[PDB]
Amino acid sequence: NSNICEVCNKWGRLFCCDTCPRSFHEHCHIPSVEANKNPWSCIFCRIKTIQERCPESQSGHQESEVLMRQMLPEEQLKCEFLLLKVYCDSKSCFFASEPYYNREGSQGPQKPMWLNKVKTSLNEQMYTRVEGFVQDMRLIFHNHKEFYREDKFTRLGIQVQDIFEKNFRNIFAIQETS
Ligand SMILES: [Zn+2]
Ligand SMILES: [Zn+2]
Ligand SMILES: [Zn+2]
Repeated sequence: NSNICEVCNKWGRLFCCDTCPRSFHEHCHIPSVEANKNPWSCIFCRIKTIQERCPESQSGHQESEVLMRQMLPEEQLKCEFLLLKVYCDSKSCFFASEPYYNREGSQGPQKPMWLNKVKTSLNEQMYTRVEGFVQDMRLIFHNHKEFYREDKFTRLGIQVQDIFEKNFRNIFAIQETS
């Protein structure tokens, strides 16, 4: 197994996957690494299993159909994995915890949103459709772009949104387009 967390790239108290060489901090894995379970399989491995069981699941889909899906166990897992892929980028730090807004010439968003809030909402089964999760994720970056206006720091929202969107297309097998 790797000697660093797959998500934050630090050593520490690491749990090792039994079916692949990845390792995790307890609360870096999503869901949080399970108490017992021998053997244990990481989220990467669980996602690969879904694909292998249903190879047609990789055929292209329309985004509108994906968003309307109910959050049954496989869609729950896919959203947890997508969230974890965002935390894998170091730039997620800017979006992880609760923000506050006090900048001359800007007003804070009407509906603040952050990654740890989406993480809690997934854990608490607060989303009934994929659309709820995706809307809160896109709201993070939209709030950031609107608040930071012409400051170059706006770019951090474009960067981490691009990681979200590429992973969304991959994980939910969105039909490739020009
Ligand atoms: Zn970690
Ligand atoms: Zn694994
Ligand atoms: Zn099948």
